[PDB]
Amino acid sequence: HMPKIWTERIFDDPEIYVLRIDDDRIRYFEAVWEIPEGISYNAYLVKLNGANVLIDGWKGNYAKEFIDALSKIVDPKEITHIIVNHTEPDDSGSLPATLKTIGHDVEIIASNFGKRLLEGFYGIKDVTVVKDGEEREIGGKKFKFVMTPWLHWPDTMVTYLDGILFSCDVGGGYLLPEILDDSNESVVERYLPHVTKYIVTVIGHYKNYILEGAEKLSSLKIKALLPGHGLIWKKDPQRLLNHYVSVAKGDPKKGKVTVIYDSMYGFVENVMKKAIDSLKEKGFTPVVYKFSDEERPAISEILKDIPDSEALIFGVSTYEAEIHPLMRFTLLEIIDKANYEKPVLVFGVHGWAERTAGELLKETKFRILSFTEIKGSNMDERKIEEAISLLKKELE
Amino acid sequence: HMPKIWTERIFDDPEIYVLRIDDDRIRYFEAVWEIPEGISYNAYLVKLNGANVLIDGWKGNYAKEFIDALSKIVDPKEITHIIVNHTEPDDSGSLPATLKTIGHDVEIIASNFGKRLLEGFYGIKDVTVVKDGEEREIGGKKFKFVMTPWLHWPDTMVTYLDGILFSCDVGGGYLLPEILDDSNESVVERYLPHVTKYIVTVIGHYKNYILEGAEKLSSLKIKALLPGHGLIWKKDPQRLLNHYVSVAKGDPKKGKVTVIYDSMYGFVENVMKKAIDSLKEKGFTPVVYKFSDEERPAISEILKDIPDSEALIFGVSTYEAEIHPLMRFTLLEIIDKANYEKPVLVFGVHGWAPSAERTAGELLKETKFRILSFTEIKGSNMDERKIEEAISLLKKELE
Ligand SMILES: [Cl-]
Ligand SMILES: [Cl-]
Ligand SMILES: [Cl-]
Repeated sequence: HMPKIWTERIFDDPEIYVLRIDDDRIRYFEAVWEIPEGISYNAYLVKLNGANVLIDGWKGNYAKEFIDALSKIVDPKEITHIIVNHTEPDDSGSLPATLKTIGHDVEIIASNFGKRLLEGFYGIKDVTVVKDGEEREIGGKKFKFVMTPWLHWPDTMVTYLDGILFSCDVGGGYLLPEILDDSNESVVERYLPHVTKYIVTVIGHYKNYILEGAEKLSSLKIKALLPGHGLIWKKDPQRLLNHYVSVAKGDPKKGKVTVIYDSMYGFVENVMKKAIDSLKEKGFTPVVYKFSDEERPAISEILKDIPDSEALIFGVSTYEAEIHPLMRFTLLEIIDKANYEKPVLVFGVHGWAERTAGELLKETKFRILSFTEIKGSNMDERKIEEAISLLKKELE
Repeated sequence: HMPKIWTERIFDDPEIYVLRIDDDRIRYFEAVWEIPEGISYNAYLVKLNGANVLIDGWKGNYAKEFIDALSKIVDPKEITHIIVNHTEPDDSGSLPATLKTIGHDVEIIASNFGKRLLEGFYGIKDVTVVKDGEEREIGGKKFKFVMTPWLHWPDTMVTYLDGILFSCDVGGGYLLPEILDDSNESVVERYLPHVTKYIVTVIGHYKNYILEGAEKLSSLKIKALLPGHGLIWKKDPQRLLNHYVSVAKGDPKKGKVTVIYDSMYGFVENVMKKAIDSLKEKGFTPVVYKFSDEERPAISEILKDIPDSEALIFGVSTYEAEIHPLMRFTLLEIIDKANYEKPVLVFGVHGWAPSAERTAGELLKETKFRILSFTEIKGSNMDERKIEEAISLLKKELE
């Protein structure tokens, strides 16, 4: 079993190829986010009169495969320019091998911070810095460079060529789609939730910069969006940009409530089962994640469901001086990646001295409607109904 | 399927049975600690002249199995006493079903906090509270109750019966060994690392109370230790007590260094590979835990290896942030469960995080760990000499 590689001419004029590798070996993106669905690395080649322009690259463990694939569509000795929109090694790891294969000087183009990172990572010193809005005539065509910082590093930019946007992480998603582009509706619908997962896990801390970036790109006429991961968008690139904006804003789906809890011995479970049944009774559709002694949800899946939730509900055990370690971890990641102005209910056990969840959420945009104590024998089921009814009233 | 259940007479004078169930369904103890090896729940029955004393129980999902097994060695209606050394539901979950099966009042013995927790968990109210050192004559024998608080809850006590200590979590371990007791040396040797894993994960926050508890029990002649999880110790209970104390004190195994790192892209891995080679060249035997894009260690296994390490070495990815999620979780759990005065080396990438973010070093600095140096993880121009300097500094500190 070898990774699937796509090499296809995607435009006739300008003459543009994609080189895409489907990474089905990776398990944890950035060594953290669970992606059993995989991720692609997409690089591009523009073949012109007097220039051949490589745009981005592949992860470094696939450097040999990249050189071999590239060599089927151009002599590497004839590459003249390499554009690096973002220097993170999932997109730049093949660059040292590429430069060695080319075997002579080439013009490397990056943002100001990108130049600093290429020096730090790889010792590459001969880098041309492009400034915001700068245009460069290469091979008879106008390339325009637009800085879109903090999507998700300070080095990030997008390259515009006659309406075609090479955007690297901007517009990426997880998943290995069965086609290259947005030409099939069923594929698009299956893909978009993996775009949401990518946005929150990779970009979520910087989600306000998605809004700034989309506003900046709105001044360009975009015919196609060619990102570094996932589908290419030739039919309807605005649909992808709209989805990015919707996730960044946290636009909710009516009725959706995400319920996250730990249960050690069934006490939290007993309360949360009743809360979930009450949600359904009242017309909501819960999405449930339970940390138990047999089950351990993926944090990337929890995070994916936050942006379009109308509300969140947490069930928390106290543990030593604080709260259950996996609920601590989950809350810290939600705060870091998915800090939205949404209502929350907390159900909690009292500890030896359960203010922790509120302290964690204090400096966030979430608003806790109520805290309800999880008791054992003498639990008052009416207080569960009270809390769900309060949430329903808040969302009317 | 049905778990393995053991029911065996383990003493004749007095007549004592163990009822042990091997939980091969559980995956995460306390819904957090990875235990592919499983854990047993051990309860005991003491049959005396005029009394039948049940000591502890099984987790609640096995309550039906517990009643059926108990009924093979005694008519439950003839039970007169239940001793609850600790109320956590892995040991007490079968109690409500047991009381219903008995069908009449029994004397339930617990600590003061134990009584409070039995009411809160189960609504059980008629509980006899025993104080520290209290003795009670039951069935012609003296039962002595010794409070051992915070091992690992405020309710914890141990029951001493003429040299036999029923200790519940105190002296427990993970693993489902192929025999009941400590009579096979190869089993004991394979078992003890799973005892260390149990100590750190369950009791580690309160390891100072292990030392206090051991001191308290040292005035008693202990001929056997019968815990709530794992092996029973009839041949050499002092070996187990010494192990608990050694783990609590963090007695190191010479040459052992534990190396823990996250490599987001491979730059940390390149430096840590060189650090590991240098450790080996200087005579150390590293144990290595790597978070990468393809592999993820169990946090319970990291924690198990801390107590007998001479030192820890951390490799920390930063870039946009000072501490990433898995190394944050790991560091916070080491601080919570395995907070020892041991030397540490930190290797870390120089990132661009906002200055107000806590660094990995600043966090470790709060603790008993002693950071000997910080070494920058660089890319192409990394100076191997700086790696060797750090390992040499560690060797100087450790001898
Ligand atoms: Cl619980
Ligand atoms: Cl954490
Ligand atoms: Cl790295």
